[PDB]
Amino acid sequence: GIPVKLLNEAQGHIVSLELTTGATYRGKLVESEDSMNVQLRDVIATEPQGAVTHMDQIFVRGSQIKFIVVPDLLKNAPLFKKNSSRPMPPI
Amino acid sequence: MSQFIYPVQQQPSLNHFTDPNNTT
Amino acid sequence: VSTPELKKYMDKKILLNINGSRKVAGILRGYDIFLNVVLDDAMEINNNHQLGLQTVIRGNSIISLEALDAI
Amino acid sequence: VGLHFFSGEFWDLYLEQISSRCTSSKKYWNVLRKILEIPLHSFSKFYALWLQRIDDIMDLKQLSQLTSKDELLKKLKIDINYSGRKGPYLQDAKKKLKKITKEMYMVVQYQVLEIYSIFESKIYINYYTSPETLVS
Amino acid sequence: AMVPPINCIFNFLQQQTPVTIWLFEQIGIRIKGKIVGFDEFMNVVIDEAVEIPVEKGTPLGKILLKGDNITLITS
Amino acid sequence: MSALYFQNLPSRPANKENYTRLLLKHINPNNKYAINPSLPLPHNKLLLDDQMGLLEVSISRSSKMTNQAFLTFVTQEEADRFLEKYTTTALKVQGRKVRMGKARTNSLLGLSIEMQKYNLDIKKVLKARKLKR
Amino acid sequence: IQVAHSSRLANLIDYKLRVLTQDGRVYIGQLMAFDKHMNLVLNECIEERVPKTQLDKLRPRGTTLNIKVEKRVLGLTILRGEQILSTVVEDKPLLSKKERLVRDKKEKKQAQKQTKLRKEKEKK
Amino acid sequence: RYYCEYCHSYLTHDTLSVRKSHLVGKNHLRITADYYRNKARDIINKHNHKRRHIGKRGRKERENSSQNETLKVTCLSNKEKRHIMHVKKMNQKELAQTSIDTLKLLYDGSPGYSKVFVDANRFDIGDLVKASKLPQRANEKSAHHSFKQTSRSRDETCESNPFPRLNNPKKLEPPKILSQWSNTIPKTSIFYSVD
RNA sequence: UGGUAUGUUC
RNA sequence: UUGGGGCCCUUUGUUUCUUCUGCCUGGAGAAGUUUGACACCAAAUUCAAAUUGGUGUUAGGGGAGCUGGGGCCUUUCAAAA
RNA sequence: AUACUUACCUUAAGAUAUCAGAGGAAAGUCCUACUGAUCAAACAUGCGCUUCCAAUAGUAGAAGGACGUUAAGCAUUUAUCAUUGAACUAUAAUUGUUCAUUGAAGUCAUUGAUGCAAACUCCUUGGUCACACACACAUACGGCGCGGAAGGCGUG
Ligand SMILES: [Zn+2]
Repeated sequence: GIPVKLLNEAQGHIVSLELTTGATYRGKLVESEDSMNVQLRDVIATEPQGAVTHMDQIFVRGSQIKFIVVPDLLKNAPLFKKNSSRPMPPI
Repeated sequence: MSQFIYPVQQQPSLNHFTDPNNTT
Repeated sequence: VSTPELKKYMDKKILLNINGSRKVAGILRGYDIFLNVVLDDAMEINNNHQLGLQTVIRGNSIISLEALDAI
Repeated sequence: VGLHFFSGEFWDLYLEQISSRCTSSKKYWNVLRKILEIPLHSFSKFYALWLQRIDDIMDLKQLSQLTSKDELLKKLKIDINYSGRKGPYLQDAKKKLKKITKEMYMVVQYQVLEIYSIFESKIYINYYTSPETLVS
Repeated sequence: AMVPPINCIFNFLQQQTPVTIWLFEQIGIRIKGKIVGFDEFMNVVIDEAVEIPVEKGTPLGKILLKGDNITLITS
Repeated sequence: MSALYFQNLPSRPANKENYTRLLLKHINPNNKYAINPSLPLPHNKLLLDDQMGLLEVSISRSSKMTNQAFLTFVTQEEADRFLEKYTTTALKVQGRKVRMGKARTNSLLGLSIEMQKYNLDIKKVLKARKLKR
Repeated sequence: IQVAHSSRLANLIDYKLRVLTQDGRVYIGQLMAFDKHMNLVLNECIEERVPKTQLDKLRPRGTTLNIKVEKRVLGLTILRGEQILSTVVEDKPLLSKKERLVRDKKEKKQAQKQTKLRKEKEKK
Repeated sequence: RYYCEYCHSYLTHDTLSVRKSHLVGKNHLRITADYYRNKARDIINKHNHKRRHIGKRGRKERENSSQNETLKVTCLSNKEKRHIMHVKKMNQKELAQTSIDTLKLLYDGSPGYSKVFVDANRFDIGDLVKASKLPQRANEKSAHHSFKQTSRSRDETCESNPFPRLNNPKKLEPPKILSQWSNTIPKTSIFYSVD
């Protein structure tokens, strides 16, 4: 579906995601999956009561995500286009 | 061309007042 | 469905927070498609008491799994 | 450290933080008007930002971003509340503010070119090395 | 060589090595025992089970433990 | 019982309940009715709409008389005291100043207050049937 | 604002929503997309929450309550459907329904022209 | 199936290997770069008007405009505005790629220089620049570029470069001025500087 | 009977 | 066709449908309108041109015909009484 | 562009409104440019339907913002834990108080945070339309100018 594909558009760009525990993480999005598992790199990590640290990589299980904030240019991505026509797929 | 260029200026003709080396 | 992408974290020391409070650090030996993970020489960071020679963690209870090594 | 001759890189940091974070855009004018008077090594760049950022003004009310209302009416004879045909009145206003910027540039260019030509051309080492190093 | 967690639970079965099972918290007990058989869903049956509050706790004999609760299986 | 007459009001509020409440806010801000929306307004037929004398407003949609409206008050004196509140400074609803004066004809509800202080209704309805001619 | 009685979440593309989550937080933004799991994508959504200090002014007893609301700004976020609890509509779209129709017919024309071109180009 | 709206091309049944191979393809990557270059260009240069809601001017307004005068309007020709808007767009582009990097030039001999300014030895982005390089699969481009790479190590001490001034440095470059205002400068400098 | 990808030759 | 009055020109790349000529003592002239044209972006050959790959634009108003729908009136026909 | 070399792939099924009635290939199946009733969609088209659409007779106002200023506003409240030595109060192993030493962690802030409230400045948005400068109304108020926005309902 479109939202999971939008998360695939954001690979290599700084995203910020808040987990269900309350933690916030902002870092490059290295890899993402159809399950929403994400791996952030060079990540600045804010714990729920507010302490900030630096992590080299993190793998979060995507079940725990509340939201993800992607770069703002991606509203112009072509998967949002309503009227669109395909080139008649091959065999 | 570009909107930033190095400045260029004329020499002041070297008497004893405009000599930077003068010590007397 | 699809196995998680942890082929780069194998045989490296790793700290993951079980539930919301516990923090377990061990060497990752294997993983499942539910993100079950089995890591040798675990320890529960608080003094911190070792768990056992071989543990498995149900990935229902894992939130995040940052790696305390090179990758 | 803001009056340093090489402090242009600081003011770039401050202006990019203002232009990303602030929603109002009055703070950018109020910082850049101060930067316009400092005799920095890279003073022209901020004159070019002010000239472009004047050139993109699209109506009369934006000119209250630049300075105050009373200073425009009294010093430069521009009325922001001018109701009428506002096209050529705006072109006249932009010509007047580009002139007042030209005189301020001319002052700062004299300052910067004097400081460079006598003094800062001559200093080569700007950093501490070690207790055993000598200076020419 | 990788050991998947099915293989680790099956090795706990095959050597009868005694496990401590951490249930998830807000219940507040742990199950010590030995793993006799395990499910695809990680339900396990335990022979000579003891439950322990959080080492004086009660014995249970042989139980089927539903896998939705289990957090760690450690040895 | 003397109704004031208002010209130069805005004619775009439309619905009478919305028009009365918005006007009444511009009259006395932080009124009881104006600051609680979705209260019923009193209908007082032959309950003060507002204290300090205001009893009803009465507007019409008739294309002869759009902007004009008529506020009727409790007594003859409050009608003159209301002009006193302006003190030669013009009240403004929205962006337009409201010229105001006592009406050439007293309000019908004002006549009901003074008469109690139905044959009149017979006369008025016969007037209406004559004007239908 | 009045919303059509038979307006499902597929109709409400580009309206401005008011999404409510489990932790008591409201997300306000232009709706871009949705999914089977009901996980949205919101364009300019701004998070709001009631602080624990302001909260006891909501409890049942002045006339009107005034709640200072801690809001953060985030932009082009995707929410997760598991957390969503209910959605309400705040504002209509920018473009009118007629003007939206005009834009859609235009875009269909331009897309058909481009694939006709791409076909005839791959032939030569 | 999988369809890439950037590349406008269908492919067969997507496996993570096939799809991940496509997304790092070269043809795909230039087309995707072009797509977002065009969309950023559009959200800059979209030239579209707000609605103008025109109010009937009062008479008290319309007397005071009768006093002042008509004021002359300057309008360029077609060819003139073609040239001048090319020039203005070029100025905004080169003023956007301008960056101030003087402080890296000034500290070029200092004792801890390699660890802070090389940017490959930093402790925060040192690993990331290493990961960023490429697969570098075509080495023919690497042999075509016949420069030496000349990397700065982290192990430098201040023993190398004892006396920096022994012909090793060049003067600081003069401050750049605006080319449109280049007659603003004072004509002659104060002192007679040879060379 | 295919697709995407890769690099060489002309 | 010429003159007068009012309002508008921020239409800010001075009408924004495109190109070319052009304008404030003015609101104008020529050519064009979808398998086409025009604007712009990116590269590398070692400036420009060249090409390949992309993103857009091709509008607003009025009229004649031709045609879909409603309301009202006339005539004619049939069955409800 | 061709061609060649490899490397990676080459699939969850099923369906297209419902109910009833007549016909065709005793139970059910299938079908009918068949026929009723309901539903849904599109497109026309209407309702005395409902709400909303900004001064110029003036220098305003409405709606929403500010990740804006006054502002260190005004009022409260916060800034580690263990070990050892020394004085010390004391019903007291020395519970309280002060000074130094070793170890352990430690988001920045204290011009902060939190509570309250006000002024000011500025941004976006709108028919800044037409006819009017008018004595109305109890069945309470000709909803009897042209458009636009959004819904409600009805017909084809
Ligand atoms: Zn592609």
